[PDB]
Amino acid sequence: SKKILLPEPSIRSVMQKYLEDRGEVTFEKIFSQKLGYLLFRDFCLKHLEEAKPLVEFYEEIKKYEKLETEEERLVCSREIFDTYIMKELLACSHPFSKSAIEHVQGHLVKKQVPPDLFQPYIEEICQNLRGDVFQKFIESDKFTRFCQWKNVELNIHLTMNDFSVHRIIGRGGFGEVYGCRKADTGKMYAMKCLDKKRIKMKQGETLALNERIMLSLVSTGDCPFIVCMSYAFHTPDKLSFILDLMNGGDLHYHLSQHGVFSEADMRFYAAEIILGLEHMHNRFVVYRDLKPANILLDEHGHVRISDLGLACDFSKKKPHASVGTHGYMAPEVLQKGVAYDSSADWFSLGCMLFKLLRGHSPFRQHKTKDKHEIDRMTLTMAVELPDSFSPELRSLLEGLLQRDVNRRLGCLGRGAQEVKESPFFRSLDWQMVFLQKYPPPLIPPRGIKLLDSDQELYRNFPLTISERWQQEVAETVFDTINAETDRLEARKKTKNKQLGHEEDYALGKDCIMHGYMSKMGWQRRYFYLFPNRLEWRGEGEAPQSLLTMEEIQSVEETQIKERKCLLLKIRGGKQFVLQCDSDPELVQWKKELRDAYREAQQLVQRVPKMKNKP
Amino acid sequence: SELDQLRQEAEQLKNQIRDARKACADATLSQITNNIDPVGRIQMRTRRTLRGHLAKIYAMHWGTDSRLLVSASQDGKLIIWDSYTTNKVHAIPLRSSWVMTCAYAPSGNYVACGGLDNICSIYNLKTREGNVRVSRELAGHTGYLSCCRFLDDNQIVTSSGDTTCALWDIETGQQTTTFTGHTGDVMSLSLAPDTRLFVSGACDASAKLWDVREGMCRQTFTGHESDINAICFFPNGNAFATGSDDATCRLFDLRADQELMTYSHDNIICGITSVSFSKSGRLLLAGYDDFNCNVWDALKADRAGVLAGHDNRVSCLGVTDDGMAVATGSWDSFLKIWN
Amino acid sequence: SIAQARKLVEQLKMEANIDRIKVSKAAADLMAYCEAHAKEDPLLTPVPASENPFREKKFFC
Repeated sequence: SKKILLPEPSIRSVMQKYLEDRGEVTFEKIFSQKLGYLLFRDFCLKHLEEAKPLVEFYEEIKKYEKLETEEERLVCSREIFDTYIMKELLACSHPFSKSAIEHVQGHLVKKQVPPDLFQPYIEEICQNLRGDVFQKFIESDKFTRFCQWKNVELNIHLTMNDFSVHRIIGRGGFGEVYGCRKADTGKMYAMKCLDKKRIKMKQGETLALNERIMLSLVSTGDCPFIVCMSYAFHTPDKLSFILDLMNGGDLHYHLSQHGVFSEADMRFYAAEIILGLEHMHNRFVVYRDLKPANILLDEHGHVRISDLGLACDFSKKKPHASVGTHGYMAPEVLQKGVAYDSSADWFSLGCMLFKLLRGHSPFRQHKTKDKHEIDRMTLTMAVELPDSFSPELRSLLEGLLQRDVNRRLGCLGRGAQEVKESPFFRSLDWQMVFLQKYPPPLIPPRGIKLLDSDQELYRNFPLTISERWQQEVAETVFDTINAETDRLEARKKTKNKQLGHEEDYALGKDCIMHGYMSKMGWQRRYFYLFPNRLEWRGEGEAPQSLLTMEEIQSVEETQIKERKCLLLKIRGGKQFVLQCDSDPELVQWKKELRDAYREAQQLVQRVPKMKNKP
Repeated sequence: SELDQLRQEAEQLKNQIRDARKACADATLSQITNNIDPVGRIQMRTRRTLRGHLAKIYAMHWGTDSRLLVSASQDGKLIIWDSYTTNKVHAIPLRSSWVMTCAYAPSGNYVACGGLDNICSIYNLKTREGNVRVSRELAGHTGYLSCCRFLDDNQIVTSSGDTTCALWDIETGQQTTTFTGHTGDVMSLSLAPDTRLFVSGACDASAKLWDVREGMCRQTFTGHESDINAICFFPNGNAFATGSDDATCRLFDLRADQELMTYSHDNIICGITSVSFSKSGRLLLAGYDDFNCNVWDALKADRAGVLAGHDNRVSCLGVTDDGMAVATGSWDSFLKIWN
Repeated sequence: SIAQARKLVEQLKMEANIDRIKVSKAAADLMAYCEAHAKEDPLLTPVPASENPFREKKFFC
């Protein structure tokens, strides 16, 4: 089938060690993953009485943060205080500090209720959950379930069969954008394909490479106003970016049909593009290619900034090259050998906003290829504004379009916050712009050369973005699959009682690790690794065969026909092959088998009864 | 310095000891026994194969009923067998994989085992709730458990890689007496019939005679050129045997305070792992790393027979109290009973 | 090592002060023991097969 199936709970033994090795079994790391949180709260809300009112209180605050108006906040702040503070306290059940109580009360009495009013309680809640509570969580099924899910995540190898293509929705110069649905879950995505034959022909590897690296820097944080990536992967012939879907077409196309926009309509797009820019600049990325064609619409008319090919990471070294479309570049950018940063986009924006309002770039006066005239008008003509413009808009454009960086908007002060505080936007509430709640002005209508010294340029290209995958799963199959696999296991538990269940063979000894793998003589058996041997069994028996650590000479990873396996060399000149079900499993058996035998042989060598002699 | 005004004292006292013994050495056992009839060709055969361990067997021990035995294996289990049938009375999964030894208590109520855990763990074979469970974990030693033997249900003597032996009180869970003296890992021990004395064998190449109640080394026997791996009392309690990595067994006498005999042959080059006597003491059975057990004429020093039926080291063996049968344990993972 | 040589001395003091016997007596007595118990040793003096658990014994208790 094409559906998600979780590994059996015994996968814990292997995954738990995999995560501990990487320091991923900590409250912070688990609590801040979507699926870790969801599993952590279920444990707290249903299976531990002391932790219920901490999670309840926490989620009540997180709801409080998102409330939009002050009348709403005044009301909910009181409910939270009566319920989770005065009640617990009167019931002698309030494990929070003296200062914590007085922070909220000192504010509530003065009717001052900002979103972050309860932040001190966030910290102390985490403190109360991070210790004993968190360890009891590690003991439980819910952590086992985290492991089952985490196993799937770390095992993703995406292809084409893992997607269902519907329709084409674009041609690039290197490839073509498609519309698809990921079979796993049902989530709708766009698929940007590129061809390595074309890329090689049109010499744009650095352009292809840059986009993958720049998309990973952008695609954390679930930003509404950037087309973001969940995945990337290779095939022998093509690269794929699985990006957010946008059916609505681009603003260059809609500027064509609709014609120049109202001042109030440009403001909507402006607002949105600005939050898209705030995102990349917070993460030290300058786009450098802001324009109408690079802004996509969804089916409701909301917008996202698109192709990231020409974007730049300025965290370490600031760029000086002239890059971008000629009518929307900043004076810094054009200047040969001069460094710049987030400043470049703010001018570009200024140009794109003027574009939408009047049909052309402020510095373009119907000249097509004569780029130079656009560049000298950018550097001399401080552009001229029609009377028709508003004075609110006049100063925003003037601010954005100052030639000197020491003067312009979003540059000398506080980045995007300075643009948002222009009088042009004074009507707006940027929390609403962010939550995409302002109504959009336009709703779209009805729709031969390849070497091996080139393939290695595209290793490390495959990528999965944890935050992205977990979100997809949480918003689709998660709940039903949890209940489904709960149902299986309870009947597997019920099965074994009648068939004489193994009062588990791993318990009460010194077993290091256990789990399924397959061997040859494939043959799928369950393995138990002990400090001095590796046992295994079929189902319904105890282990009636084994391998000792003493006789293992090496543990190599080796390819068994397009498949990676372990190759234990053995003293007799004998070879033993093992295949796992997932990369984590593999990686952890290689590691644990190597450490076990090296350590075992070190011991036996010390013991005169056990070592071998002449 | 001072030290070499008593290191000479030590090496002067070692000569007086030689002298006293050299003055007792008027004849040899070989000379005294030269007249008696040879034992003839002892040709025993394998009458059972005990099949259950998944890896090397490191130690075996008959129970006093000459019927049940315990065996400790690399697979991390003890198995108690009923040799008359081949059935298993118990499979005991141990907490540590690294077991090296095991012992059966005289009463039949307990077994002991230990290894690189450095712990002698005691197992109650008749719980007042009908199960087999660890009833004590004797911790104290600072090296591995090499051998151990019950005196009764409440006392046990252990030998360790830390160079000491000790008598334990099983309920107290502590060393009631410590036996220090050896300069190398102690590999084996045997209790005298009366259980008043006991002898140990160690990698310092010496065996020592100990007093249980007093906690003192009475006598020290040298002669081996390499580790002693196994040791065993002669049935009357006045002599004992040892097996060593030097390819020899030797017989020592307590009252003569010296070595009576060496059992060896130019063709036997590998080392001895284990030893015991037939019921009368006339035969000395010995296990070897060459995969055989040899049967020696204890009194004449001739090789009477060979037990050849293991495909790896013979790690351990034992003759039943009733003299009926010999058990051999092997690295090949089987025990065989011969007779 | 200072006190270690002293413990070594008074250990040898004991070891050297037991009264011993000649080997001739030692070997005689061993030899005597073997002869006295030879008839009771089934690896020297076979029992009837019907009495041996590992040959032909059929009843067991």
